[PDB]
Amino acid sequence: MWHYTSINNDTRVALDPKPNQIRTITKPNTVPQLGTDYLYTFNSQRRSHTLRLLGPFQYFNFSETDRGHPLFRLPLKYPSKAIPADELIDNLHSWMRSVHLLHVRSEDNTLRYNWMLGVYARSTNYTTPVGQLVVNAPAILNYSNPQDAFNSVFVALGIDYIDIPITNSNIFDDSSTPYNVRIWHAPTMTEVNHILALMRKSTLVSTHSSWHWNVLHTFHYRSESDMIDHFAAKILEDWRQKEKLDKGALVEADRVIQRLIPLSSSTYVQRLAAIGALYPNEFTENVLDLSRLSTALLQLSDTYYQHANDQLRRLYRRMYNDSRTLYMTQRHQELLLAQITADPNILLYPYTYIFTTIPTSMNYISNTGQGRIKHSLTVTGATEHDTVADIVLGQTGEDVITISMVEPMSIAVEDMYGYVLDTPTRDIWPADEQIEQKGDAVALYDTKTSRALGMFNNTVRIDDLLSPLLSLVYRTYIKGDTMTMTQGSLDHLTLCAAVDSDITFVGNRMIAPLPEGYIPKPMHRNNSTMKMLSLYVALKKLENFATNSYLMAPDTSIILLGAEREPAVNILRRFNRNVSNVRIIGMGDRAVEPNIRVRVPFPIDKNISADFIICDINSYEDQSFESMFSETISVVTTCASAATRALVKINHPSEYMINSVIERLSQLGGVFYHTALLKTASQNPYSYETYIYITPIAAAVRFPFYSNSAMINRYMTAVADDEMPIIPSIHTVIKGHSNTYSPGLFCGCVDVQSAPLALSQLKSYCSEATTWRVDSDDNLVNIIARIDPARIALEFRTRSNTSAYHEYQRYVPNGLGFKVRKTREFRYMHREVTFIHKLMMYALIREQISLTENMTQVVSIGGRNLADISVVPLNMKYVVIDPATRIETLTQEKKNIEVQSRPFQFDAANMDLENNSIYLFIAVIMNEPNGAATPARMQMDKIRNVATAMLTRTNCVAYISFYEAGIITRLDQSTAHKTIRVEEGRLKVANYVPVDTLVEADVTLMLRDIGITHEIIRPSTPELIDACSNYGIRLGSTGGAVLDVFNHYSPVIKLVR
Amino acid sequence: PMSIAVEDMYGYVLDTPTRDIWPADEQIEQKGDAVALYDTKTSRALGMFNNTVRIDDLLSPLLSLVYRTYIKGDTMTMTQGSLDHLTLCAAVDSDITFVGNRMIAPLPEGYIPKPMHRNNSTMKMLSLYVALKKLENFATNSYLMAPDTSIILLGAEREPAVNILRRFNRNVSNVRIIGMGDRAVEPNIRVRVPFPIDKNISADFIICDINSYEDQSFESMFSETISVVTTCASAATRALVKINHPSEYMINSVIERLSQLGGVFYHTALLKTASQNPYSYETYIYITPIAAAVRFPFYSNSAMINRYMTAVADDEMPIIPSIHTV
Amino acid sequence: MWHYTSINNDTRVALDPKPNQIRTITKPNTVPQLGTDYLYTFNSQRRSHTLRLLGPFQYFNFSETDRGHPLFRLPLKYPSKAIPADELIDNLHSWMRSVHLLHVRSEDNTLRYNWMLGVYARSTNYTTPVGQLVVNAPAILNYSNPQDAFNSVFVALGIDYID
Amino acid sequence: PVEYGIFVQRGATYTINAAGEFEFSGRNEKWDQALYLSEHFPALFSDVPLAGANTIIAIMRLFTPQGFLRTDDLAIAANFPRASRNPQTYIPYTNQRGTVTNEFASRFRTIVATLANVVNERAVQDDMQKATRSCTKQWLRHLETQFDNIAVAHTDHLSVVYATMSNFMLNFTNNFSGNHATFKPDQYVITSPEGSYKPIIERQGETVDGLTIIDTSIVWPILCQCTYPLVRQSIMEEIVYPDPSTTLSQSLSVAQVLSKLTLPDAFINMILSGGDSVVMRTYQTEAD
Amino acid sequence: TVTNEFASRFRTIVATLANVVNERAVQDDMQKATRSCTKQWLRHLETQFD
Amino acid sequence: PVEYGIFVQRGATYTINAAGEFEFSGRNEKWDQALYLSEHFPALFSDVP
Ligand SMILES: C[S@@+](CC[C@H](N)C(=O)[O-])C[C@H]1O[C@@H](n2cnc3c(N)ncnc32)[C@H](O)[C@@H]1O
Repeated sequence: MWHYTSINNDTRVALDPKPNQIRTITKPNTVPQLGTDYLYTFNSQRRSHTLRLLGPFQYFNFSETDRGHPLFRLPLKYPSKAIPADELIDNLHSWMRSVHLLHVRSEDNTLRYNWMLGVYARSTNYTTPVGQLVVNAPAILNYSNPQDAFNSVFVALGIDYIDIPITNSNIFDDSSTPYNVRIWHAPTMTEVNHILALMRKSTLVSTHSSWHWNVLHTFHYRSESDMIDHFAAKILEDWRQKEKLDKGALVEADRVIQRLIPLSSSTYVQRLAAIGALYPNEFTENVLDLSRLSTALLQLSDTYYQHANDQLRRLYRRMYNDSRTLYMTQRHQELLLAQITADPNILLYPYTYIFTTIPTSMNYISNTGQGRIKHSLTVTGATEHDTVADIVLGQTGEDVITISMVEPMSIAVEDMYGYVLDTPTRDIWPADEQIEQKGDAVALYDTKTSRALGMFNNTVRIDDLLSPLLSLVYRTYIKGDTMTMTQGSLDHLTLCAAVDSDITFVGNRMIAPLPEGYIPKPMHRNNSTMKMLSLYVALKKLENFATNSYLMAPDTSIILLGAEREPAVNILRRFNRNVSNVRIIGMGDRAVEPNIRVRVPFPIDKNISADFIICDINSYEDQSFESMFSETISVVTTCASAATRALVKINHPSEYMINSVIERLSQLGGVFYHTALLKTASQNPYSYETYIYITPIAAAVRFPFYSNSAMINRYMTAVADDEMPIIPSIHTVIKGHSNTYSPGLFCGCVDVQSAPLALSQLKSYCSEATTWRVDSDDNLVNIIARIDPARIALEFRTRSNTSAYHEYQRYVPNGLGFKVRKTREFRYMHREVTFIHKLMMYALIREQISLTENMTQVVSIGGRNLADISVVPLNMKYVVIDPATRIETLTQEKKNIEVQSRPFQFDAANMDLENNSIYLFIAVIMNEPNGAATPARMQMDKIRNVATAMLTRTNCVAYISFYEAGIITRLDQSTAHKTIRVEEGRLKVANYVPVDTLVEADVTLMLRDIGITHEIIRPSTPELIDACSNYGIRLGSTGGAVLDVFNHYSPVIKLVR
Repeated sequence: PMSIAVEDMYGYVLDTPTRDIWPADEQIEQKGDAVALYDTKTSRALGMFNNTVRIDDLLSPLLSLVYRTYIKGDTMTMTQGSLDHLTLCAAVDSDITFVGNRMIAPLPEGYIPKPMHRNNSTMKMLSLYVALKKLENFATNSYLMAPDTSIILLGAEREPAVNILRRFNRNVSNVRIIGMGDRAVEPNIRVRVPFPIDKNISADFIICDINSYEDQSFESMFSETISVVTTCASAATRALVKINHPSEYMINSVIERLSQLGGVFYHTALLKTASQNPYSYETYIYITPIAAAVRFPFYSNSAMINRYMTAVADDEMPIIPSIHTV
Repeated sequence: MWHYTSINNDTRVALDPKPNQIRTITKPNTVPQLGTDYLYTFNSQRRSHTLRLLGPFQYFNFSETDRGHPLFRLPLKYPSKAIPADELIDNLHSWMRSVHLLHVRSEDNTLRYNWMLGVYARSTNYTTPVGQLVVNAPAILNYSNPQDAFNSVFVALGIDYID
Repeated sequence: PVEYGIFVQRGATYTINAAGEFEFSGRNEKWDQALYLSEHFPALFSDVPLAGANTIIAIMRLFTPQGFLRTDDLAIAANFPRASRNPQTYIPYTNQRGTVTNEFASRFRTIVATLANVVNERAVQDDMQKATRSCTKQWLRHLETQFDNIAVAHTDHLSVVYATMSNFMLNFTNNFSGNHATFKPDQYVITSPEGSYKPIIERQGETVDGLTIIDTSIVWPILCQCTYPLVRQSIMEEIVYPDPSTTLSQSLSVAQVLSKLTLPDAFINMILSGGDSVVMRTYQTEAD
Repeated sequence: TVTNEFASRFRTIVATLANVVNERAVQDDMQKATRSCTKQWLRHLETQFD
Repeated sequence: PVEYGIFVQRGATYTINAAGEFEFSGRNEKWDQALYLSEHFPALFSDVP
């Protein structure tokens, strides 16, 4: 694999036809075809038509009579649409028929036409001395030995050389030629040594290391810029060739060193050649913007010289001084010795300098194509920044990047219609309990809910999340892209909600095509509209479970109370336009017709009635607690007396409020109603305003009352705020290893040279940080970074400031990205519900870990790749016992970490519990290390053994998470099975096997028979506000729906001694 | 260039382990063969063939023909999730809508989509995805991702694979398709091996395809590939990690490592995709825990391994096809 | 919940691009798109064509040479049917390519182009004293601190204000 | 007006960056000759295609030269003075002995094809009578044939005179590479450390007995009232080949006069070349 | 400017006015010569304004 | 103009405190020779960078 292997051959001599072929090489009979005769592309954005001919024709100088042909006039038939094949094909057939090369057919088997000379002869209408030489003796063009082909012309003309102009490979660019080739008399190597030595005295001239037909030729440039672009394209060719030559693959390329030698040139060329011969670039299959190439490579010289060790630097300087030298790797020269041994007559550029050493330097990344980089920065590296200067990110325009308040949802259409109920648990409601909860209600009401929870409630508004999804449903409709969905299906309801017009159906499966003359206006939804739709879906899905069509039953009716319910009634009415006799009434104050406008309490004479009632009445706000209590009571009373099935919103869901509600329904009906506290997925994610489903059933409702229900806990654990909520700041300066920063972001731009340092400093605070350049022209790199508390809780365990800065140096300048288009980041990014749950759990644990005294260390079993670390204070030692945490002992030693990469043993005898240590057991009991589910009895064995080991030690606190069984019966009833879903009775977290669930009473039973003190605890709303504000994460909508049930039903056990 | 059926390109061929135990002397005897085969490189002839008949050049005329029939409107019928659909997703750089489950949405009248841009390792990653859906269950006709499930594709330049995969699964709800690896443009995360210690990637599936750093100690490639398989297995129930240097010692130390991490043995098998380069010895290893204990966990003299082992230092420079005339 | 909470910021200073961006903010290469580059609606009943440009272009005083462009002649191709996207898109692409703001590119990371002043300068064919001030010294449009951006123009022109 | 609008809005002039791409002014502004020495070029002569103003681009593409870039071979053989490292000159037209039709006359005829359609467009837009149109059209055909007549005397007989004149000893600077879009003459100066430099080339306002003022109207007599030896219709006047000795002897006379001219000043400047001096404190750093 | 904005606007004014007078002429069956004359007088004013 | 704006922002004039340090006005004002006999100096000749 070490030696280079290649089948070198002159492709240009190969391209030249035998003389008899010349009459037919124009193919007068057959029509030219793409992918063979030619290829043409319309670069749609640049509005340019590039036509490259193929085969022998690919090198061709057009006669001015050739340019008078229509085929070249074709681009001017446009802008802009691509030339239809049929016009192009036949016009090309016409001009190809037009060309009649002079030649002499011959029966000898060794002759080949001198394609270049004959084409150049014809191109000048044969008035050049080489042209008339072709005319009087066309047989001269024929040749066997490739070199003598031009020799016979030189001797016949008595001239020292010939200058051939070169056409653009694109044949639609009638523009000035960059340069022109000059074939030289040569033929002995010595004549070449002379021609080059003399060539040093000229101006803008360059040669390849080896020449086609074994005849020396030198390019001569009209201007230094044309030279720069040529040298660039060829440096790139030599790199792309070397990249596979080093991989040992066979290479059929024409010459071993495709790089040009600057026989005479400007400084920029000498430097381009010097940096070009060093092969700095890493192999890259990504498409390059070939147009900006020179600039790119010059920037690369500008970087290579800027950061190379002094000996490499001096080597590039030597290279830059002996520009007429051809520097080359030893393997290259070995290949040359091979081809000289094979063909002794061959000419090669003589003035080479072999590299005894291939230089030791990092390969540079280079993707000149579109795409912002999203670096996943590592906490530690080779470089040690003893003290770094502050980096000031120059402020960004919104033209280059915007920052919205909240990330819009990206979700499936079915997901938005996804309710998640909570059934009542307690069997009775003793009179003292009512007082004890009444005080909590009067207090929570008179002293309002947290400003942070309320701000989040009113910041991530659901309409803004849903809108891009609902808007996309609309745009596919009006352009006719949609045409198939079942009637009554949720996608149909979504179409009714995305367009303000009737939806006819030519058949049950096919949508009626949009009438040709018009485009319907987008549907107008208020923020509470989609929630009302999801409550309707919840009602049809609670009336019966298996239903596919959410259409109203015939001869049935429904009412929608509450302000501004008009869009809901419109989408509902038009959704049910097909079903016969479907009344859909509307009600509420501020309600335009069709909706009745009425105020709460409803007028005493009025007697509303339906099969269904989606009450959604808002609180009047400015009132006594006695007032909101009596008002909501009468609202539920009226909502229940009229409908067999109901779904009334509760603005202030105190345990006392809801239990007094069930007490009221029992007071009215005798037999208890079957209530459940629903929470729609289309409802605002942070809203605590849960709904209560209500329906009488023939069976008596055992356990009618709620207590400690998750829907209620969303409202109860919310309390008066201690301080004003954190507002996502966007700081620009990057201090090195400085702890102080607000939650938020790190937007800015900085010069590409100081860019690696920027990421080398940025790593201290940010788990990842996207970076890009507007263009190859731009000297700056735009940079965005979220500030994650976990990484800050990792990098700040010690004063050490290691970083992968040396690797980041390779990305400069082209390895950092490019994106002319705007990017829109968000002050609040989306994340999955389970990750947020782990954040609330880590906050619930971390804010207790601070209050405790004496315990030196945190042993977090199951803390994969230090996920648990945000819990741990910077002074504390941290130990992980996960047989999946990869070990770098340098990082263990660096951040005061210790990691035992063995499975933790749950047996009581071998357990190594210790005094004054905090044992974290977060979601580890549920799974074996390989990922197989642990049976519930085995989990009981795990908690039993851990409490048993904990009985015999001081200052030990354990936090063992467990999924409760009671969630299953919840999730089986609810539709929002996204991410968290029941399967075979086992709860399934995303990216996990379903895991069997423990019973809580059994857990407290084993924990009380063990006799150890214990506290069931679950993260609360303040924890949610803490995590979502601190990380910059925003709640998902379906995630917001599922999150309360998911959180209350995975309690953490807190053992303590 | 290859001339082949579209289904043929998605065609993995595994090799299950045979030996029931791994005695300590055998590890030394294979360790010498590994250190020797690594420090003294593989044959220049096998490597030249490995790098001459590149798979992209073979596949291209087939993949290009799939494209040309599309833009002229000649194609219009294929089932969703079918391998021909994946091939269309791989032959065209645009979204593929379906007016029905059987009928392709007609190309919009005003435009022709640009040809899809594949790097040489793209099609191999696609075939490994097909291998994963076909190893998760055998009879499947649609290779679409299951709803509310995710997958990650480690390794440099995995972008075209993630694009074709994402657009292939545009219809299925909630289908995350993450990307990773050094030199990786967005959507793909750019990260270097070893993965950062804080980072905690996770999915139902992991098609690892990490390349060797080449300029390193054998101890280095051993520890690095070991940590790569460790991370690749801890995150996914099902995995398909590439082994650049499949010595019997390497792979058996890999199974030894998985037993060292999980207790119970993983059900490994050495897969080799049909869309992989024909001469490459870089076989993949499928990895999945099972409730049953894995009897005969270890490999020896397996064909996938023999492709690498019987390769040795070349005696002479490989024959290069001359074209003589007389 | 009682105290007001807000992230106040000057949206107009935010809208202004860095100077290197100015050559490409006209986007000569890429075709403009609805919902981003612009939004246009045909109020079918009023038979009126409302076209609002977006981004930095949303605040722009057209030169009388700019009004001579076909893109502004588009509503008069009608009444009444809404302008087909393809005519509007490309005409907008033409006029957007037509605008060449004077500026000086700079490697500093803190500069932003004075979008308003440069657009107003161009709009009068640079015969206003602020306009010729932009012509002889385009680098003056560049600024870091938002306030001094207009100050440097006031001091340079010796004038008490600008309309 | 619309074509000109888009045009002049692109910029009246442009420069060439180190990248080599043209960058336009974006700013209407009359050209003045001072600009000729700078990095600027006039925009009409740029030949960068511009959308919506293609007609101006075509008419400007009527201005592209038909000649070629001859190497000043004989002058180099004779070692005549030459400021360029590779002397070259642009001949206005190639010789075309063989063809049935002069390529030069053909191109001029296509030029009058374009120009005639431009004048017909302009006439119909401006409601002109058909007769006056017939008259301009006929005058145009007339020029086309007159050009067809003199085209030989140019391509075949003036071209040689431009080539031998290209070789003369005194024509030392390069004049034109034949590419209008990127041409800029090399600008040597006589720099001095002890003074301001003197450009060899500047707008000094020495019109040289009126020589530097250019009457383009000279094309009219040349096309339409001057016979050439090569075009008899056929007297066959014998061609004159001038004795080299006359132009040679005046060239040489100019040269010797020039050297002998510089001589006395150049001698004293050599004597005093070391005489320029700088004031210099010498601080002492030793006891003695 | 290379061109007075005032003269430019007057020229577009005479563009509109000239097309209005050509419309009026062709509707009223006028001879082409008298049309050439009004059109020429219009161009004449355009340059005088210039 | 820009360099001008910075300079005049420093002040068109200055005094010289007992330390000898210059103290610029921060203010633009037209000079008058009424100032020649006072503490103030034209700032253009401060020769302070
Ligand atoms: C729940 S998972 C990691 C998720 C973790 N909560 C986090 O924040 O990233 C727990 C990990 O601990 C390891 N593990 C599982 N069971 C274990 C056990 N019984 N003893 C020690 N480690 C175990 C597994 O490798 C598993 O990946």
